[PDB]
Amino acid sequence: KKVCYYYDGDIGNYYYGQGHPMKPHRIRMTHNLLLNYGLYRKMEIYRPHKATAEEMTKYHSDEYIKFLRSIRPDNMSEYSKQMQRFNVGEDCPVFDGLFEFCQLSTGGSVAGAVKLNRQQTDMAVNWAGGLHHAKKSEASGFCYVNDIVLAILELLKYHQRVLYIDIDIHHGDGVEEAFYTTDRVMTVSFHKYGEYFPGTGDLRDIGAGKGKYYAVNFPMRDGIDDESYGQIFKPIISKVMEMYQPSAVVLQCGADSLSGDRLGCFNLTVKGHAKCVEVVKTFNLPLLMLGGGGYTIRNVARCWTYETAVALDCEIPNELPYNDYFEYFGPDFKLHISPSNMTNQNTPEYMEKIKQRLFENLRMLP
Amino acid sequence: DENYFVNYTFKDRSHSGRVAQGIMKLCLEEELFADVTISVEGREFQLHRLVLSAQSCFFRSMFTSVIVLQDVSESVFQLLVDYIYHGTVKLRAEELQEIYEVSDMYQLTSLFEECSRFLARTVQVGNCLQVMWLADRHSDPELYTAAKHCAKTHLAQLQNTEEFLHLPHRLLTDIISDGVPCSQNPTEAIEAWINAESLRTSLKEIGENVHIYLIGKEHSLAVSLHCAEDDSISVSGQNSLCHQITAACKHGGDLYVVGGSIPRRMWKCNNATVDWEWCAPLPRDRLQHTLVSVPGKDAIYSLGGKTLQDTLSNAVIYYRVGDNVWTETTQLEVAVSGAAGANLNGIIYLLGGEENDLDFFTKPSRLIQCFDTETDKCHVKPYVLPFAGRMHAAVHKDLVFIVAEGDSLVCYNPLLDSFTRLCLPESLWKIASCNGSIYVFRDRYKANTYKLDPATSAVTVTRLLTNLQFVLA
Amino acid sequence: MDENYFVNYTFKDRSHSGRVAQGIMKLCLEEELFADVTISVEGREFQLHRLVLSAQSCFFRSMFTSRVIVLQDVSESVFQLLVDYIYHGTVKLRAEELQEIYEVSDMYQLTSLFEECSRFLARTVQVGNCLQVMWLADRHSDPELYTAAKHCAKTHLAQEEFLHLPHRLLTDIISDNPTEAIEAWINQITAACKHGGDLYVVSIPRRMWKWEWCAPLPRDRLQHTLVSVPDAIYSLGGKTLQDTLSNAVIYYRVGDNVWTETTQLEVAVSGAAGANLNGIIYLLGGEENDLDFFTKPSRLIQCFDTETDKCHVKPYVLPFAGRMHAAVHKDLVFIVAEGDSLVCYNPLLDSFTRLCLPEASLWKIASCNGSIYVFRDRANTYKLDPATSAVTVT
Ligand SMILES: Cn1nnc(-c2ccc3c(c2)[nH]c2nc(Cc4ccccc4)nc(N[C@H]4CC[C@H](N)CC4)c23)n1
Ligand SMILES: [Zn+2]
Repeated sequence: KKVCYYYDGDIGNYYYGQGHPMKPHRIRMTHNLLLNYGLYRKMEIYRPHKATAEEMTKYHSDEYIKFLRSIRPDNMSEYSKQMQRFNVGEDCPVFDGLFEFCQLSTGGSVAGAVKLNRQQTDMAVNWAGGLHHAKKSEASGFCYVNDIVLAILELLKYHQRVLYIDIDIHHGDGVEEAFYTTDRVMTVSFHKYGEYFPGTGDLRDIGAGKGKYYAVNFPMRDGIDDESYGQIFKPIISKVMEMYQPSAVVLQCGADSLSGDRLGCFNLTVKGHAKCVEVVKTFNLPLLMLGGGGYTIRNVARCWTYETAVALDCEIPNELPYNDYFEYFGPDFKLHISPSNMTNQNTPEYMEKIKQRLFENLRMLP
Repeated sequence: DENYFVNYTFKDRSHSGRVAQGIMKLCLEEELFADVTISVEGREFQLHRLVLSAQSCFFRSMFTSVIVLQDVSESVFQLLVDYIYHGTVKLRAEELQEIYEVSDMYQLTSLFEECSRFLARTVQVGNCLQVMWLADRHSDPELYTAAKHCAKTHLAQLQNTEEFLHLPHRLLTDIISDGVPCSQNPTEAIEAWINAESLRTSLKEIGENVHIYLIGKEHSLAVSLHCAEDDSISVSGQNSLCHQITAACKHGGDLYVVGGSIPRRMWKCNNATVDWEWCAPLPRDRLQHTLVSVPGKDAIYSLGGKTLQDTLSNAVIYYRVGDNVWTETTQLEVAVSGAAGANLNGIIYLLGGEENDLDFFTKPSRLIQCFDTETDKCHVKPYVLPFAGRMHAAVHKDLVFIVAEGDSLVCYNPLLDSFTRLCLPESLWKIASCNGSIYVFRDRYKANTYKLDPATSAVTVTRLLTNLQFVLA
Repeated sequence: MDENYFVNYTFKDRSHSGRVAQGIMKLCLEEELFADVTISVEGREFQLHRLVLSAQSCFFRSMFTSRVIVLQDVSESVFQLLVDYIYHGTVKLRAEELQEIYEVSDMYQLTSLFEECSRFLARTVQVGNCLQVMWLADRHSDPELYTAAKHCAKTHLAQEEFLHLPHRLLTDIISDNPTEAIEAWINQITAACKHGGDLYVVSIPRRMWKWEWCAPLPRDRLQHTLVSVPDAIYSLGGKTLQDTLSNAVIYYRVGDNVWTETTQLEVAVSGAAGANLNGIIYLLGGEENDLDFFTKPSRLIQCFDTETDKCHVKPYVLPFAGRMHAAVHKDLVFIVAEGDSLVCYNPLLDSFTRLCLPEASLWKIASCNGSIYVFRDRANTYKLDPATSAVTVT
């Protein structure tokens, strides 16, 4: 089907500070891989418009947005009592042109959601957004603005019920918090639980009140491999959309889930990770693929080109083209990665118990 | 025991104690039923055939087949018999050699192993050759290795010991079999040893490696020390990671630090180059987790530590050096953070920290819990430490030295379940064990380092980072 | 201390007691040596040892210190098993030679056996032989057995030995149709518990009714246990309102209607069975935590000390895990669950005992003064005699 790609050229020039894990340069890597891979021609490439703060504040509190608009590396000594209540400063560091990047990230995500909103296209691959951790009141994670919330909020104007599948290692607590109460959004995250960063996802926690039986979280242990992931992923989404029947899916492809990650304990293959996309593609609904958490920039690039190829339904070879970033990839220089062996503490009885419990957590869904 | 109301077997768990405490109270307090008289150096002792035969397998062979012995001395015999009757004896350094030989000759293994371990713990370069020869004669494996190891570490100084010259070829070859680093110049002493093929055909040079790493000054710098010459330390490395280290462990001759922004990564300095390597990042978001290096498993363990939610974590995860993978293991009995961690021949001890109080608080902790590496199981010691809180434990030989807040310094021995108070000269201190000595470092200096030996409890001052956040053994 | 491990310290061999105990075991009976004494009982001769006999018995010490010696009133069998007990430490008790062993082990100074036979003679007391046991506990210095004989003499006083009973014993028997007998003389709900005839029962897990009203629970819990310690009703374990296993314990003083908080169990369990044994609380299995997100049937034993306020897990595991229901008959707890496999647990000794049950539903075991009553969840009232292991329908 028709595919829409959103990427601003000057999005890899937003250095997060020395030593920080999240590097937006990975967004350029994918877009530099796509051109040399013979995929740019087949896909409708757009340019994301800087989202206005008045449009950005459709979910976030106005004071938070103004605080983001004013914070600068220099004008910071005075801005000292605001960083200690907005969680900015230490884990979510300030950098030159922070708000400009905060508008580029939300830009393509809302433009894409507008394009599927108008029933004009089918897939919108925004590899620049996907920041799923910025809470309503204040920043969290590595994010500052939760572009995902604006994307869903745009879809909700016309579409009645909307899905959001997240396959990032983390829980994506921001989105869940934004749609705990409401029944119009069905969030399903496949995170890792137990002394991990979000710490909120648990089998016992569901959307409160009107969101009862919706926020389906699947806790996991470290080292879950492709075969287990495939065996678990399909029979849950095929039941969620069989009792929810969402009009549109917002699927986020975190690149932490891959093996060899800097901040991830999973063990995955690009085929295994980018099989969630060939799964959802067979349901033939408007689909919005976002980027997101990825910290092995080399594997993030390798991963994100492949689902882009899957969305086009194209077939692509392992030999990497001689791009600008060719020297970065491994000595084999191939696309697909092999999983370094690590024990899978997701024992079959463990996953089967969770799968069953989730199954009655959706059989009660109206 | 078919039916409790009709017929069953009745077992007394207190019977063994009833007999053991009914033996002291009679055979010693009020001498009765003394069938046999045994005299040592003309000092008769009224002894029972039954007790001595029931404990010793050597006296029984004599009773079944007024006895007078020759090798044993009266004083050593008195406490030996008071051990057979009581079970508790006061071991003394001066006369332990005789206890070793006599107890082995009497097949009293318990008081033979405990002096095969007393000897193995107080062995020094002055008497290393003599004890190694004695262990060879008495066929003791653990003491033999613990004496050859000391000889091989200090082989350079032993070149003029007058016993190295007068040694059988088998012992010299076994000494030069392994270790013996090039700093000791094995070839020079081996040449004078003849004054000759096996000695030169098998002399593996280990090569001296840096054994002490200080982390401090906060551009935090990691300096390296190597005790050389006599009772002196030197410097051989000023590596600076330029990051924020929050935990560290020394495995082998390598310094596995952890830290940086989002302190979940890893590094490693071989000390042979300023080029840091990259290891698998820690798969957990935990801080104040102790790092224990187990060389007998080629692993590094992370135990305890706080979560990001201010809840204590009782999770243990190890890291294979070869496979470069972090794997989960059995959880601890109770959750701790900041607890000193020491590995003693496979058993990892977690000493103190901040245990979870009943009222959602972190009280200073005094527990001693040990997790066995081989059985992979963890259990709590019934007794507790005298001081609770932050402390820096360093294994030395078979016992653990623990310096907490204050100036007191205990000497915990795990097998005996007993402590030994030692007073440091008059600030939270830090200790380690280079070579065969103990070094104690002041937290902030602006004397800095004191070298002490537990024998005589003497603290000699020995002689630049303002801050010393981490010191590794 | 003042003991340098590198200079001078004392070594305590924790294996000395066992070493000598087994040395006696091996070198005394298996092979006879160093006998130095000979004791004759009813013709039979035992080649004993002076030291062991005088070690744990002061009758053979006060009687040895102050060749063949003959005893006066002991059977050749009973004395032989006594010798085994003084030598091995594990004897096989039998109900036929019980009355004799009590006296012979009392006139000898073997206290542990004296208490053992006292417990045996107190858990097997029958109303027919109650008065004789009372006389036995009167001649010998046994208060506990005396009270146990008093109970069966009092709770069955309506029904030879009583005809000629002295007034001295009768006064104690009557202290705790009495006049007619004495005429002859010598001429929904989550948890609940029964506290001396008060059927306390636990809307929300906070209400208590006796109907009547009582103080509410300081915690909302489900599948929490409840005991009847005579001096408060204790609540342990349970499942929280957030579907997480509970770990807290609270008293309930009958006098002052307040629930005090106390020490927490070492292992948080749910649906466990509770049994009070003379001031020590026993929790029986339950639904332990599994996979950090669910539960599993459990076989664990929790000993909680009420007087000292401590908790501890014994290493032994129950024969059958899962939900269980237990009762206290006498000096021990009888445990049953679905499966018709009754077990008996005697906390003092380290041993269970299995027993067959009719095939016939989750069973519900009780413990009356008379005997045991095992009910069925669907199958009528039963009464089984543990001595014979035979069940009789009501
Ligand atoms: C999507 N995503 N990718 N990566 C992360 C992420 C984000 C943050 C952290 C993190 C990972 N690992 C971390 N480890 C530590 C070390 C530690 C552990 C336990 C207890 C105390 C400290 N502290 C972190 N932050 C603090 C929070 C409080 C603030 N005052 C200072 C910075 C973080 N999220
Ligand atoms: Zn992520």
